[PDB]
Amino acid sequence: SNADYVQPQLRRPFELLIAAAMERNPTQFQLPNELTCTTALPGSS
Amino acid sequence: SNASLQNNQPVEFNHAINYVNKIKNRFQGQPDIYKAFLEILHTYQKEQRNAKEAGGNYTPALTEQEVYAQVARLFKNQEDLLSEFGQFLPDANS
Repeated sequence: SNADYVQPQLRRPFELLIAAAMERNPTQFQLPNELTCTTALPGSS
Repeated sequence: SNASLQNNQPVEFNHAINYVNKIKNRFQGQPDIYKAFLEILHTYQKEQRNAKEAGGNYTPALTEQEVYAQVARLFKNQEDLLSEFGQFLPDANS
């Protein structure tokens, strides 16, 4: 390849931010969480 | 043999936790503002997903600059929140 040297990318600033948003919210990112079809309409507390 | 990274991102993640909490506390009472920002993240995650779906060769329509400018236009009056936000993309880092 052009760069066969594979390197993990832990340095993702948005990732821990959006993950934190995902944790501190009922994660309503239209992302199938778990058993989440009609469980949360306005979200949890 | 580990090599799986035992030291994850702790401080910036904990800062993010507090920041998201701070976002709520900052504009507590105005859902539209916080939701709009949340949709920004939602949109970027979508774009990032779509980009990496093509391996990463395909660039998304939402750029970091775009995002930040949207956030700055999103949260007005209180720049203190944006000041906190600056740590999630510090100009000092290349």
